[PDB]
Amino acid sequence: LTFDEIQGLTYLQVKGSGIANTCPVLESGTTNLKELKAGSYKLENFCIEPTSFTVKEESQFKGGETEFVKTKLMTRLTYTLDAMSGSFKVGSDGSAELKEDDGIDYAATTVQLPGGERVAFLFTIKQFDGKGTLDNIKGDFLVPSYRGSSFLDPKGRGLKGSAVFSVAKVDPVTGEIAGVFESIQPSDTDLGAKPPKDIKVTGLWYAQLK
Amino acid sequence: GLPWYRVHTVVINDPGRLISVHLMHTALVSGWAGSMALFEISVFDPSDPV
Ligand code: CLA
Ligand code: CLA
Ligand code: CLA
Ligand code: CLA
Ligand SMILES: CC1=C(/C=C/C(C)=C/C=C/C(C)=C/C=C/C=C(C)/C=C/C=C(C)/C=C/C2=C(C)CCCC2(C)C)C(C)(C)CCC1
Repeated sequence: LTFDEIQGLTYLQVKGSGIANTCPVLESGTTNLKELKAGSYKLENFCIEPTSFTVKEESQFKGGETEFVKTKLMTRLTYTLDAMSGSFKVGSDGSAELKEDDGIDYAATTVQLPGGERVAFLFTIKQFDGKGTLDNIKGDFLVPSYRGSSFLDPKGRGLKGSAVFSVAKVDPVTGEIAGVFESIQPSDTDLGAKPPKDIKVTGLWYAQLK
Repeated sequence: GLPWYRVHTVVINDPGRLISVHLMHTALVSGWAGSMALFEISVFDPSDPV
């Protein structure tokens, strides 16, 4: 659905189907790169869908080269970071300077490997600054802490990743911008007891300029 | 009074019971097959086939 097509629904209609775990699908707005004016804009509802979680399996079966492996989600429909905001400049030729400060910027999910091994990991885009021109909007984010410092271990004792945006469709009137998204972040470690694992996440995103 | 080494000679002339012990033998062989398969899975290591 689109944004108004989602907000026309009531909560009794959203509740129980999985429509809430989606970015609103953007209409035909392709290749409008000259239809971009400047300003120190902000975003209204900066939402990001993931669609595939792959894990770098460090175990060898071919040689000294390891790829990324498609896996299964484990918890339930517990993704699509919502309501993110900040300060979002559009420059002269298409230089976006996108700064994230607020909103639900984290979601903790678990994922197997084929072999029967569970790995928990955060999905965090906390405090991201992407300053690029509409193809590789690069920059780094924070992976703050998988669990708090006040966590009890079971017997009562006791970083930065890569993220690349893209822009595909542009609404010229209202500023609704879609695009594709990739990221690579480390897994959870239990404080050095287990070495981390690289995890790639691919997906789409959506934003509304203001 | 039969000796111990000819106790299965009571089913020379009882063919339904002959089929019964054919079936019991087949069940025991299949039971070994399943148990040895599960034990060999539980011991087996697929970590590096090279
Ligand atoms: C296809 C296999 C087969 C089958 C169906 C039979 C069938 C028979 N044999 Mg026989 N036999 C066989 C192979 C076979 N034999 C072989 C290979 C030998 C040579 C070693 C013999 C030597 C032999 C003698 C000398 C006699 C028979 C007799 C008999 C008859 C009665 C059996 C009885 O009550 O003994 C009951 C015997 C026992 C309860 C002892 C079992 C204890 C064994 C040794 C240990 C357990 C084995 C273990 C489970 C591993 C086996 C599994 C696998 C490797 C085979 C019966 C018709 C008797 C006969 O002619 O009737 C008068 C008799 O006197 N057999
Ligand atoms: C056309 C009919 C027919 C069929 C299909 C069979 C088939 C078989 N006979 Mg049999 N038999 C027949 C007629 C038949 N016989 C006649 C006319 C006589 C004389 C009265 C006998 C007397 C006889 C003796 C004395 C023995 C056999 C045995 C066997 C089995 C040996 C291999 C085995 O155990 O495989 C392994 C079997 C399987 C993996 C199971 C496969 C599924 C089958 C088809 C059964 C499924 C259910 C079935 C509808 C129930 C009826 C069974 C049968 C009457 C069709 C085999 C299934 C031996 C036996 O008892 O084996 C245990 C044995 O010792 N037969
Ligand atoms: C090619 C397939 C094949 C054949 C032909 C046989 C043949 C036989 N099996 Mg058998 N079996 C097989 C495969 C086979 N097995 C497989 C794959 C399994 C699963 C592991 C078994 C499990 C099995 C069990 C559990 C039993 C048999 C028994 C028997 C005997 C029944 C006939 C009898 O009572 O006469 C009389 C038979 C004899 C006098 C046997 C003499 C010949 C054997 C080979 C002696 C050598 C054994 C050796 C000394 C080690 C001793 C074993 C002990 C330490 C456990 C016969 C010799 C039964 C048995 O022992 O008979 C009472 C029995 O209880 N078998
Ligand atoms: C429903 C039927 C069925 C099916 C689909 C299977 C399937 C299987 N069994 Mg199996 N099994 C069955 C029934 C069945 N079984 C029954 C009823 C028994 C009890 C007797 C067993 C006992 C058994 C054991 C003990 C083992 C298997 C194993 C296996 C696996 C490998 C097969 C293999 O390598 O054998 C190869 C088969 C042969 C080489 C066939 C030999 C037959 C000879 C050549 C016949 C010669 C005489 C014949 C009468 C020809 C004369 C006529 C001519 C004119 C044509 C396979 C998944 C193995 C496995 O993977 O471990 C779990 C294994 O070790 N099975
Ligand atoms: C009833 C029923 C059931 C159950 C089943 C079962 C569980 C069975 C059992 C199975 C099993 C678990 C079996 C077992 C088998 C094994 C065997 C049978 C063994 C044999 C062995 C032998 C025979 C050997 C001999 C000798 C020695 C001792 C060593 C060396 C070598 C020689 C040869 C010398 C079910 C679930 C289906 C359901 C329905 C009903």
